[PDB]
Amino acid sequence: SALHWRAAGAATVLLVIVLLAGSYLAVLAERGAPGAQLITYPRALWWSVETATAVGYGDLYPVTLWGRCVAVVVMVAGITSFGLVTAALATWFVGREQERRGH
Amino acid sequence: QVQLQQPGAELVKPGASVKLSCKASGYTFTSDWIHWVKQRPGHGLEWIGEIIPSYGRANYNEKIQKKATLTADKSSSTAFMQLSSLTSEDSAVYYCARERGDGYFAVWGAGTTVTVSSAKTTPPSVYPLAPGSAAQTNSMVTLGCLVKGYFPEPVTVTWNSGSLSSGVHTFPAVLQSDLYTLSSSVTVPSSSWPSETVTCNVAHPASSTKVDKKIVPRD
Amino acid sequence: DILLTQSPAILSVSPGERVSFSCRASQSIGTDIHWYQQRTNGSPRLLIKYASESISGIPSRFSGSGSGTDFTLSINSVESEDIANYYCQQSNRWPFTFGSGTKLEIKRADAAPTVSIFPPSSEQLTSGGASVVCFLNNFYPKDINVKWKIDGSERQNGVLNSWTDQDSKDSTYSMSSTLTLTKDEYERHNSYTCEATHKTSTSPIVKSFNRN
Ligand SMILES: CCCCCCCCCO
Ligand SMILES: [K+]
Ligand SMILES: [K+]
Ligand SMILES: [K+]
Repeated sequence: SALHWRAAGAATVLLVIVLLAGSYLAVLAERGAPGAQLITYPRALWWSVETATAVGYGDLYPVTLWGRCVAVVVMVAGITSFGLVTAALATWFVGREQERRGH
Repeated sequence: QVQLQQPGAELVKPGASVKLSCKASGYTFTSDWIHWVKQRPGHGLEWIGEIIPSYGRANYNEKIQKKATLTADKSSSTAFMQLSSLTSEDSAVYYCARERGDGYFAVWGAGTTVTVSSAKTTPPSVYPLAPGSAAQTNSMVTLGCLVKGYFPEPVTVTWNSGSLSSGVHTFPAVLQSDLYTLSSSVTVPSSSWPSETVTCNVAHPASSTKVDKKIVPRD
Repeated sequence: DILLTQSPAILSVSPGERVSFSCRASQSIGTDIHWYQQRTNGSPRLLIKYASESISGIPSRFSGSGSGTDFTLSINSVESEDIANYYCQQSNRWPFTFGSGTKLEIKRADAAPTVSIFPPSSEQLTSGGASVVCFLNNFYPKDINVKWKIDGSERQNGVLNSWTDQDSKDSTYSMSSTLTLTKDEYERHNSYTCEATHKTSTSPIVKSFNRN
């Protein structure tokens, strides 16, 4: 099995895991902080997706240190996995172009 | 089945402490939160705090004087709230409730009536209330039973082991000389009594009592 | 924290009409509002979640509406069993908060009380006491006065009264009047009388008994 596609799938699974655990840990870290909105699991998961995609709707964000740390982990997981998919596509296209020219 | 089981009553001395329990049943999840809510008689609902049993983290209401400490035993699926150094301002019904993680209470317990007082616990004396010899009867006849001299609240009055629920009035207790007294009324087709039994069952949880008394005519 | 104002605190309606409870939040909270019902001596029961979503097992005449800061709980065709206190719990920001609650009353047709007087029981007499109990059952409205007479003379000492909240089965009220005496003082008299004066009639409803 090709390495780039394997790492791509691994980053997909790992990203899903980081999204779910990030929602759970976000709710756990944010409850107890007055004014916090990241306190229900469904919209904590929605916020996890927003964070991993950096879509920037700005409707939900953590206010505590540990919630912000969880947030950073989700950000870096999304940036890393999506950049990994980009790199895998690059490797694929370079292979197909290398065969297209008979080299 | 009832999802949250709470004891009926707890009698605390002023300055003492008490640990309330809340045993769970039904569907349990790692995402479950158990909340505790305070209701003084005649007043509204007051959020006390929450705990996530699968992790043990508990949060408390910041605005009130912290008297509670929340714990949870995961094997027995039980949540505990320890109230410490109780003032008469802490006498209230304390509910526990379950929350899947959406921020609303899907199920509540029946609540524990906490009375903080120096008075000793006293089981009730219940007497029958049957009509006098001269009373006339229409199509219906009303009987009752008198629950006198108990402390603390509450008592649960049923008629024929709960089988008779229509036409029942259990009055609020009245407190005097540090002892409570109420009466319960039941109305029944005048032909049905006394050929069909009529018995009132009075449970006093604070004294772990439950007594029956049948309503026999004065004949 | 987020304050939830439930005004008015008391709502009075006629049977079968549509009623609406109001719940205003101190800041915008989307639709993160839930509604609970608590009858007398009962536990709170969830009626509506997320401002408008139904709960299984709740009568379909319950509905909710609103978003932001203004929310409404509505009952189509109110009936006796709807008599309860209604709370609107918020969960948009930590910590969760409750509204102050709104009691629902039902104005029904006037009803005369059913009066019953009961002599002390034999067991209570062996105990050394004697309580004469009078029931004033299923009347409307709640305003009513009870009067005790011993041997034709009015008695006021040793009487304890208790009123029920509005009855969730027929929208009526009921009252108990208990006259507690010694066994000695009980057996020194003959006539015991309970007198109920209600809007339903100009003449009082009188129930008496003699130990003869
Ligand atoms: C990995 C993030 C930790 C989960 C939240 C812990 C919060 C404890 C202090 O409030
Ligand atoms: K962006
Ligand atoms: K943005
Ligand atoms: K980018």
